[PDB]
Amino acid sequence: QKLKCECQALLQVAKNLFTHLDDVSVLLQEIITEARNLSNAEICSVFLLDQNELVAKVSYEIRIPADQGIAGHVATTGQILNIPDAYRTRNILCFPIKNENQEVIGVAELVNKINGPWFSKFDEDLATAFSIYCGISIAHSLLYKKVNEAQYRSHLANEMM
Amino acid sequence: QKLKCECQALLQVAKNLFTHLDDVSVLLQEIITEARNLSNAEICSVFLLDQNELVAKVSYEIRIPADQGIAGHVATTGQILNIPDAYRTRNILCFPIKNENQEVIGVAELVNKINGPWFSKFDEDLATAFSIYCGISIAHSLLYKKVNEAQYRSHLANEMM
Amino acid sequence: RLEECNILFELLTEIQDEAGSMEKIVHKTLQRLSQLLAADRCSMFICRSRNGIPEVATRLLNVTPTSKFEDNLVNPDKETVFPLDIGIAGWVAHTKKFFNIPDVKKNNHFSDYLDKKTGYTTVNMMAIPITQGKEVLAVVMALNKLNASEFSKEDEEVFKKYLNFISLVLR
Amino acid sequence: RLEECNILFELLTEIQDEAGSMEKIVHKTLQRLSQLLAADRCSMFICRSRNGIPEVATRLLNVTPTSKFEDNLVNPDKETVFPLDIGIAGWVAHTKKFFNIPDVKKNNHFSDYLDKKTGYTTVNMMAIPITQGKEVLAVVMALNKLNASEFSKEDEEVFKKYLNFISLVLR
Repeated sequence: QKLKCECQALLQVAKNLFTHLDDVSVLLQEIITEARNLSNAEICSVFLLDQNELVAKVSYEIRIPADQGIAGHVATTGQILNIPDAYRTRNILCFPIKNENQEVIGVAELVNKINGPWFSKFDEDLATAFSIYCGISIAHSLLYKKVNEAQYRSHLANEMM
Repeated sequence: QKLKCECQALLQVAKNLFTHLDDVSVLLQEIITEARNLSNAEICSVFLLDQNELVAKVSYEIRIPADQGIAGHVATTGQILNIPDAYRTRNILCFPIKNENQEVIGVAELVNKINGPWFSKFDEDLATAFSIYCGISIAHSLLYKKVNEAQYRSHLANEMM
Repeated sequence: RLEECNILFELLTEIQDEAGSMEKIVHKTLQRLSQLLAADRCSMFICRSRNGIPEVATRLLNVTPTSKFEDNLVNPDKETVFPLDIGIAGWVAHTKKFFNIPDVKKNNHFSDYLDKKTGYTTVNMMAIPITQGKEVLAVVMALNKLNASEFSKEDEEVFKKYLNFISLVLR
Repeated sequence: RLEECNILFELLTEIQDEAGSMEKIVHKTLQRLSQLLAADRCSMFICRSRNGIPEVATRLLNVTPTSKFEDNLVNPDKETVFPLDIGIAGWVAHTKKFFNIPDVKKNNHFSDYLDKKTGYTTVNMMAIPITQGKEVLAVVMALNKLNASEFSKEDEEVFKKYLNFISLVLR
């Protein structure tokens, strides 16, 4: 019933994010926009694990080691993890960014649901499905930018010959 | 009822072809498979225009100038164009490959429908929507390949310095 | 009443996209007919014009409270086709008065050849006019009540309740 | 008959992924109930166990031949909850015999507090048991006939026709 619409939300995030590979920054614009529009969370922050430390632009950087913290505990685990009572923060959906795998490429956390003051178990797995398209968009757009910068700087080194 | 599936088949071709950017050949495998599965055509061939001439692997190449031919006339136009009576070929859905635009990047042609011996007007626009995902996959995976080969051969020129 | 409202809503939640919309919407509306009327099944004929005369060629056929549009998609060369003088399909096409038809066997003009084309056994029917442009383009009927021989009056109210919407869709 | 077949089929098409399936499936089945029964509306209570005693707490409420599942999502703290001794909900939970209930006003044991929680006006009802494990998990009812005061027998056949399916879904 309403059931189709949140699948077509995945349609929207797909047809969007797969067309935004040209730049990860604009990709962040579209992602933050679509997420603040659909997740109903008043705010959010997206960690990205690196060996033993998470990385997040929320463009001032924010950092937190995989051993330390609760979201860091999610970095240790990759568990989707609702926090219906946060302690106007009042709840947090702390789930891994993921991508190709359940392996922790990062740790997203939504804050302050619209419709139902608490995050539901419904406010979990759907965010993970959204994080399928987002995770592919991240891993592959970064896959794009790394090849860009590196292989471009290579011909920058080509200079003398 | 039955009326809600074919779009999610576009979800299938999306989740497929957008994940197969790493190589064009595999992209052709998934495309030929998904197309011979969904189009109900017994066979097909996909032209790709270059200024004034179409290009097709159907891996022996096949070529036809944009001015010459009926499919070439489609290259001249980009009109979707059913041929219910082909003259076990008996019909041809000749529609442009397209991509970002109605501009003729190429000219696909499906052959021999299952369910209803003729191609329908239904056997037109759906092929175009399928050609949205396929056209983006082509333009952008080839966009990926050109960057690969060119920027790689650049560091191959970097070798002396 | 909310029924038809969120019924048509949820009915539109039934569908993605194909070719392939409004006629199938009228189809699902026929489902809602054979449901809220508790009919065994239903059917619709296009009344599409030709030679200046609209013709009530059969379209949807053996529609149940279910039945896919492909199940009902008869070939236009093979479709049964009613001129204005044949059947109450072409008679509603010829008169456009709302018609309770408690027994087609008595409230005649009806063409029972529909029983041949569908394999269904007709007993009674009802109808309202449906027009596009100057042309008429549809005729609709419920088929075999499940629990009783006939409708009570508020079922006739449901009958208007969705044939009016059927009028609304093919326009 | 085919009705129940491709109705429950098209009903399973109507469902799409979210959380989030079988409960809305029972919802759509309540829709089909209030349709082929020609009811104004319908409702269902979970009979979920606690303290060793299943409790017929309300779930779907003011279900029409539609009424969105989102509309029916009552808070468990706020949901009406029937113990085995209260209502025919808990009485079918207590007896599990199939029950035509031509008039709840006469065929009593019924709790008319449901009229309070729903705002619906009860007149008559029917029921069949629904269970998972040793536990009971559901109770289902049709509400206000549209065309007439009461069902004839084949509508009771429809009542089994989809309450058997509701029995099938919540398991």
